Amino acid sequence: MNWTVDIPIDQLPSLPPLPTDLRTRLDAALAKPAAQQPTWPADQALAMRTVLESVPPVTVPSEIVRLQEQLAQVAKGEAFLLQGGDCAETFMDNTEPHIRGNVRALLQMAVVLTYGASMPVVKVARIAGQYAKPRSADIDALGLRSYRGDMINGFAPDAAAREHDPSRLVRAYANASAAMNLVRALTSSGLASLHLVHDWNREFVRTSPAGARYEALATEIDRGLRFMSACGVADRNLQTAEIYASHEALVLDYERAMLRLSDGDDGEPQLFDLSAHTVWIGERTRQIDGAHIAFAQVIANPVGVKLGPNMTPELAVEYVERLDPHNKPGRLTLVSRMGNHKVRDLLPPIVEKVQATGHQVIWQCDPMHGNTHESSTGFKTRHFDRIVDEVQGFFEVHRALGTHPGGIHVEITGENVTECLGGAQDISETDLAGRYETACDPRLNTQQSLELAFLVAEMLRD
Amino acid sequence: MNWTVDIPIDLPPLPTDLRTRLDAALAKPAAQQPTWPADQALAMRTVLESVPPVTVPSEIVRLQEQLAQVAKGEAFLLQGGDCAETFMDNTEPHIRGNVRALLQMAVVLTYGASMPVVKVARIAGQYAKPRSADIDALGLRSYRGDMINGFAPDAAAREHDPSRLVRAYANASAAMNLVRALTSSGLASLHLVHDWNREFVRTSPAGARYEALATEIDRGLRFMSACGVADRNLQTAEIYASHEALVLDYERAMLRLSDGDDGEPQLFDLSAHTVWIGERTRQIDGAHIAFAQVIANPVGVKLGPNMTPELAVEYVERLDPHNKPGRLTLVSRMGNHKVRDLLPPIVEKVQATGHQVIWQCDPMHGNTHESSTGFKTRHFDRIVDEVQGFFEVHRALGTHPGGIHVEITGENVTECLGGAQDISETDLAGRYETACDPRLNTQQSLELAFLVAEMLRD
Amino acid sequence: MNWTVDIPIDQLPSLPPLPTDLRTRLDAALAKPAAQQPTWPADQALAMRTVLESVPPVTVPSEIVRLQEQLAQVAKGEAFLLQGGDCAETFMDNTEPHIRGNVRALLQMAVVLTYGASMPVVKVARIAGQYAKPRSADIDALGLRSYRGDMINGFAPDAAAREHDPSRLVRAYANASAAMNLVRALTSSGLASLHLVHDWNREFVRTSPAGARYEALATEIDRGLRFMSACGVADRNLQTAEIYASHEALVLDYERAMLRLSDGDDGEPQLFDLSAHTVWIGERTRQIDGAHIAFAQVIANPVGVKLGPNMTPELAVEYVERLDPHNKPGRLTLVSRMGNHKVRDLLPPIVEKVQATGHQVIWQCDPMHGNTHESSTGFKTRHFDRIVDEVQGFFEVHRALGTHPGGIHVEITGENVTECLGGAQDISETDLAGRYETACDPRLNTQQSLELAFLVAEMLRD
Amino acid sequence: MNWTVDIPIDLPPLPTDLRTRLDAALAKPAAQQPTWPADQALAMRTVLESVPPVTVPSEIVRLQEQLAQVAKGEAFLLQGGDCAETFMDNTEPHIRGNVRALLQMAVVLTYGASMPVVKVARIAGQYAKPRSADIDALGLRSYRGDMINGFAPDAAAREHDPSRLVRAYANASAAMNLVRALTSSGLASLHLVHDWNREFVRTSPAGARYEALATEIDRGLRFMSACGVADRNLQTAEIYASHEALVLDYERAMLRLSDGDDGEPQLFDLSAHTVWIGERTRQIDGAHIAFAQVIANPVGVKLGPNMTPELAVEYVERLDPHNKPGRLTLVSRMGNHKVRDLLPPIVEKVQATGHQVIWQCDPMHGNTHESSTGFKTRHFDRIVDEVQGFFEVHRALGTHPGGIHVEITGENVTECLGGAQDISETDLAGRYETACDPRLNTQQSLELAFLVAEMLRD
Ligand SMILES: N[C@H](Cc1ccccc1)C(=O)O
Ligand SMILES: N[C@H](Cc1ccccc1)C(=O)O
Ligand SMILES: N[C@H](Cc1ccccc1)C(=O)O
Ligand SMILES: N[C@H](Cc1ccccc1)C(=O)O
Ligand SMILES: [Cl-]
Ligand SMILES: [Cl-]
Ligand SMILES: [Cl-]
Ligand SMILES: [Cl-]
Ligand SMILES: [Cl-]
Ligand SMILES: [Cl-]
Ligand SMILES: [Cl-]
Ligand SMILES: [Cl-]
Ligand SMILES: [Cl-]
Ligand SMILES: [Cl-]
Ligand SMILES: [Mn+2]
Ligand SMILES: [Mn+2]
Ligand SMILES: [Mn+2]
Ligand SMILES: [Mn+2]
Repeated sequence: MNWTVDIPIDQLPSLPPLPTDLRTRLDAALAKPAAQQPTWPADQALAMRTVLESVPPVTVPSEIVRLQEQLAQVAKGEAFLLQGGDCAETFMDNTEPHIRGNVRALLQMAVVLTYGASMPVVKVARIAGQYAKPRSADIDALGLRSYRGDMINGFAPDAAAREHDPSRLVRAYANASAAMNLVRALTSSGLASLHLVHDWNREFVRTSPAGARYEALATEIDRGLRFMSACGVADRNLQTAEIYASHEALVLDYERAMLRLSDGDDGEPQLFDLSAHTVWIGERTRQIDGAHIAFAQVIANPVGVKLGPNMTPELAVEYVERLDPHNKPGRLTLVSRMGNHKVRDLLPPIVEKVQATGHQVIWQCDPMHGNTHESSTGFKTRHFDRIVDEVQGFFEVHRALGTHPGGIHVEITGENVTECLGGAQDISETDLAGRYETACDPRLNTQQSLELAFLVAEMLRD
Repeated sequence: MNWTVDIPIDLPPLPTDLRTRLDAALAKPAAQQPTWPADQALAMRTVLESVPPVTVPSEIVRLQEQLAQVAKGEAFLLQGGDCAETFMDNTEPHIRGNVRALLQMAVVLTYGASMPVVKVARIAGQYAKPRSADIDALGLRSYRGDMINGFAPDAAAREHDPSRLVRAYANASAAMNLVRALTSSGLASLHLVHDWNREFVRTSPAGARYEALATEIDRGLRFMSACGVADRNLQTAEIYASHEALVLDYERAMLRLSDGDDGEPQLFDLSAHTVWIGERTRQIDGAHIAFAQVIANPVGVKLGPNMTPELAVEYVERLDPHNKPGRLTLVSRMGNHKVRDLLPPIVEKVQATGHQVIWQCDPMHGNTHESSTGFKTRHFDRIVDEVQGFFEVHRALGTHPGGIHVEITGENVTECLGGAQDISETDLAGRYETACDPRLNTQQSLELAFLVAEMLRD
Repeated sequence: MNWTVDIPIDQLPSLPPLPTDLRTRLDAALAKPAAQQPTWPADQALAMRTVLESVPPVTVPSEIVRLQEQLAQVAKGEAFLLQGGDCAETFMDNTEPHIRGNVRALLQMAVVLTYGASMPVVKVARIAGQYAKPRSADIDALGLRSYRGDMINGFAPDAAAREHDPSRLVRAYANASAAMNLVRALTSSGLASLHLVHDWNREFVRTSPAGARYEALATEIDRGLRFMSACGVADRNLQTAEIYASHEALVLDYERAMLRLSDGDDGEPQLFDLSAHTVWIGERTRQIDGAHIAFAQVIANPVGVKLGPNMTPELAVEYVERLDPHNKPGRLTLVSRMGNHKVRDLLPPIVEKVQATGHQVIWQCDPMHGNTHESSTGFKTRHFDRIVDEVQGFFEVHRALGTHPGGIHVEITGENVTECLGGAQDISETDLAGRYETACDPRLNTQQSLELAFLVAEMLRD
Repeated sequence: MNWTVDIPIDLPPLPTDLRTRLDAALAKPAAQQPTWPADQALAMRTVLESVPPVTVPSEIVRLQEQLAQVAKGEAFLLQGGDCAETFMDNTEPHIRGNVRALLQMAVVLTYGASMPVVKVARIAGQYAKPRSADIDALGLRSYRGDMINGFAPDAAAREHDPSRLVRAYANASAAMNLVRALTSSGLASLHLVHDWNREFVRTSPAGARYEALATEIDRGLRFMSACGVADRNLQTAEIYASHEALVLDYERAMLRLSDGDDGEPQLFDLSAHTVWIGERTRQIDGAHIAFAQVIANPVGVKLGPNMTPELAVEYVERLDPHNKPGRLTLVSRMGNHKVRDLLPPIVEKVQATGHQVIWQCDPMHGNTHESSTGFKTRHFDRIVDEVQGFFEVHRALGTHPGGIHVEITGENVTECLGGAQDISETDLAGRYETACDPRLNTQQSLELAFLVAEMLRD
């Protein structure tokens, strides 16, 4: 009568434990205080962690070392990073059509951005694990315990669903592994075929109210593709498209149980977080002496740190020295989210000070999380013009300083939602009640995200 | 303890004929099904109708083309893995081992056959088995694989539990993710795979017998490299997923309808790339055969010693009505003592129909006996001999010995007798770990690939 | 004291003769009257032919069957033919720098045209054998026997040099084979590298007086190339560029001694003319019952026929039926040279009548040979605007009829000559005396030819 | 009769140092040169300064990189063709045969070596030879190859004629055009080339001895194909042109200056890709060695039984002053009876210098004798044995046996004694067609490739 099915888990034999030396390092790191963690009992968390220690990984080390090399190129100014997907993934919407939509939107943006940048685009999805979020307050407008993502509790507004349930750590892995199996399948079959992808852009150009504005660039791209074909370059020549998985490393019970030690065939064994390919640390959990930063020191994965308007140049240097102690280009990404009214003033000093350290970080724009406001109709929202403008300001800072505008980080979807105001749709406050489906922040819908890619490409062409 | 899934309180409807044909198939009698309550099965089916598929249609169409080459005599099929996967052993080391053993056998067979080898694993779903008796030798309700019931000999664990339909998908999907990750990784690199054959040659008691062929293979690989062919030039290694389509509650919930980018909409079973129908579930007017008629996936049918040439024609005509080479595989499982006498007349009739099926040898399931120590077992020499007889039948008739279907593992278990290890009946109790039939261990499967390669060379 | 060296030839053992059946066919064909042939003695011609029967061929059959397949695509509307080079090759200018220049110009035009057409361009050079020309009158303005090309006599204005010398048949082969060895070498090494070729177009855009007009398309092409690179397509992926050799089959003594019989490994043996890959028959030698047309019936090579303003639709059908009796697309090319003032009127009926036959010919524009006039400064010349305009009219005829404008045939050079009037240079009648170096017709210089390619590409884009 | 070329009554000037170094090299004494008048040589040189080159610089830089791999022990060099090309036999069938034999030997050697084979033909220029006596056994002025004089034994034909400088370029250029055409054609297709080995195995008297290796090679090729590697995947077959740089009037007129797209301007001899300096022209302060110092081409030096370890070091230091691996090849030609004793100490000293040269065996030129029937000849067993001794020296020292340099033809001549054909002294008069030294025929060269492949396998 709860409309729910229960899946038993047996406490099955664990694989040989992690080596004692790394466990000691790891235990030292997680002794530090950890903001934003779930409040579930510890014996129960341990039981779920023991299950996760034994499951097949979501990613494998060799894919992560591959990503590291591709991101190294981004840091050196010869590549561009595209990172995008849902603000919050839900288990109920973790379906083939939704997954296919988001993959498709990301591929569409990537080809437009590749042409604009005239250099390779690394495609990183917010997918297969983006199931946890922080909150500012512990009581929401409905008087309930806050929703903190499907890894922690349920979205539905009732007390039973909002209690912190550690079994969701395993339900999270099941959904993540299944989502990733599908991403891998899609990217290695027709969906990622270049000539198929631009034909979607041709449907966008015909059915956009501002399609006449983007016709020139769309046509230009189409002729670049036919040029390749005409020069005797076929699909299988290009090779399969690669879409990496990422999420905010927020719930340490999950991330630590997904840790694995590498083969040692490559050379030296090391701890990888195999819940994803890359992870980032959020604005509310980046305490310099906190457990999240310390966790990121111990793992080999490429990492990111969100930098909001309170950031100082000095604190940014500390992040560079702690998270890139061996000076590996593209190991650390700094993700500026300042707001379009503040980025032109606040970012330059941070960039200058970090460049002076001699490290090579990736400068990445998040034009979303600095530009959120509430509408008069009641829906939390963002304006497309303000999103565009911060990317514009981001690029101007780098063009002025002679540094690399290394990528973008956006919240998008392949669904035709009504969540962000503006775009060629020119969506209104009234329109938001039509299809407002996000479980957290508002996303660019399929048309808007494409429109944004076209605009960021023109910024790459200047 | 438990994790919990929300049934969707809440997908555009099937074309009318497919709905009609699907209902008609599943209305027919079905052997070997679980006995759990319908309202619970329905709830599980509704969850599985919403999950991301294990495979996609374009992969199955691709498999269909590659299998067509096998049917035509221009490729060879290698199918292998656990007799029964367990949720307990669905781990990275176990999956990686089985993937590795298959890749190793494959390269040896490629070289011996002088033609491409299609690699199909029994994996990411092989969670159900049929039984002859519903009461086992301990007086318990029989184990029928982790989809239906638990391996442990306890009444409570043997109860049929429909929540295992969803746990089985969770494990299948997680396993397939890893298979895809590994196969795009180095693990599938030709040069890496050959270096495992060197380890085997050095640490086998019969290594000296397989050295000449191993050295010849190694030189074949270095020749490619010297002619200017690098890893990245090669097409990425492809390992397809298969299992027996046994539990119809599972297979029907994993059905999806294709797009119209390539022809008319069709039903694909996306729990796997290819499935087969077993000896006990193969009734000509039963639900399993009829389900196979409605799905677009390539299929196989197991054929034992009671098979007639006439029944075989009927299977081909029902399951390959449009004469699509490689859509149907006939899986011969006769026993080494009977295959030479029983297979030829079946092959002759089927060839005369004009259809192009893949003839595949299963040398395992016709050669089981019980040891004096108490473990059910197979002798390595009997396994080799059925494949040998299978090859002779096809050489004599001039037809294509199209492939093998074997139960193997990448661990050094002690389940099948013999091989260069000369495993005795006493040795079986050391590492007998299978949840059902005895598998060739890592050395024995490798030994078999070498021996079958020589059969391909003659 | 004649400033000349004599190279002995020994009458060395001939290879086994051609088979008797083909020789009988061939003898029947060459019994027909042959316009424009040299007047040298027959015993002497025989001696040189016997030498040529024994030499290594300029081309090989498998290359010609390859060309046939590529031209088949042109005829079916999925490819474009570029044919170009000197009006008349001279032995004295058959040098590495001159050869490299012409190859380079052709490659430059090809990449611009490939992008414009969005389909593959077959590159055929007028090279390695274009050493013979017809004449209208037998006495030139200087009162001497006419120059008829280096295969026949010398350009210098003196009686000794103008006598018809059959040893030039062998000197012609020596130069042809040597030129081709170099073309093969250049095309299989860096010169034909796509990314190298467009950088020359970047030097053209900067140093053309009309460079600002062609900047947009040049930039667009450059971004198409970087797109390929960014998608992970390297040089060796594309494969080596192919440049085929062609000339007017005019001197039958030469063409018939260069005939060879194919291996028979492909299937059926057949006569190929191995002096070139493809040859064409000129306006003054295309007598329907003449030896040139009959010769073209017997060889397996792809052929062309020049169609001037006197052409009728009926006579064009006869050419199609005689030269394409087995209906092989791209085996026959019809080369319209009408003049820009006449093409829009005269070509349409010819096209309609030939389409009605059911054959698939290649429609090729020669905008040069219909637009020649004499300047007030004394130099035979052509105006760039009139050349451009006939290609324009050619395209309009095909766009109107729904048929394929299959290619162009031009006389160009990689030298900065002053021979054709106009272009962005806007060369004048006065300017012609600067660098007028052609041994026959005026050629588009390096800048003009490129300018023409840019203009024909825009015609392909509409 | 004759064709006639216009000397150009009428090229931007060489950098001052290159001019200086070139003049200084050619001012030194030069052995074995033709004795024709200077004003006529100058006129011929002026014509050749204007012709399209036989090779281009980027091909030579490419050859230099591939030869570097040989020097490092990661590739093998095959060099072969006519002892002396003739203008009379410079025909399509003769060129195609020699190209074919080289491609055939190459694939066998690739498989035996398990590493890439650089293919260098003696072709498109091998028109000059040295002589010990200026009067031959008939009392005529000696034949010195078609560049200088005619083969026929007539005083008039033996006169040194400088017009042969231009006739030699004409033939060289025409031959190279065809080589390039053939190598981009099917003729260079791996699968085609192996089918010629099958013909050889069936129609050799010793075919049964080479069948196992032939079958193994065939299976190596089918393995590539089965792993999804097609012709078009492979890099196009490359055959480089070489000859002895003997006639300095020829080589100097064929010099061209490079561009600055890759470093400083340099002189390339574009009559070939690589050239070598012979035993009789190898004087340390002579014009040939000094000419070799000024050109960018990879070079070789022939080393006979009088060679010292010390003189060898001097050649390496003069010819590889910048320590560029594979820029220099040392070509051992000792005699099968002497190579085991005479080569080791030379190899030891040269290795100690720190330079990386290619050690190449010439098993031909140390093993000539005169038969009782009157034809100069070599025995197949002696040729094989020098290569065998050459391999032993390098195995014992742990150095790289880098290649072979042989005189072969794609026609079945009767010039060298022995082989599976067991050609006798009586048989020599059947088809003795060489214009100088006896060449291994089409069967014998192939037989040698097989035998050298086994030496590479041990
Ligand atoms: N949509 C998934 C169903 C699912 C079950 C098991 C694994 C993966 C997904 C959920 O509701 O949690
Ligand atoms: N061995 C698996 C662990 C697992 C849990 C959830 C999903 C997938 C796998 C099980 O006990 O079910
Ligand atoms: N430029 C050539 C020289 C040449 C000679 C021989 C062969 C090819 C070219 C000529 O004057 O005829
Ligand atoms: N065999 C050649 C024929 C030849 C002539 C001219 C150029 C090239 C080759 C000769 O007698 O010189
Ligand atoms: Cl907190
Ligand atoms: Cl890995
Ligand atoms: Cl709230
Ligand atoms: Cl039953
Ligand atoms: Cl699909
Ligand atoms: Cl006339
Ligand atoms: Cl050919
Ligand atoms: Cl005149
Ligand atoms: Cl001398
Ligand atoms: Cl070059
Ligand atoms: Mn968000
Ligand atoms: Mn079994
Ligand atoms: Mn002309
Ligand atoms: Mn010799």
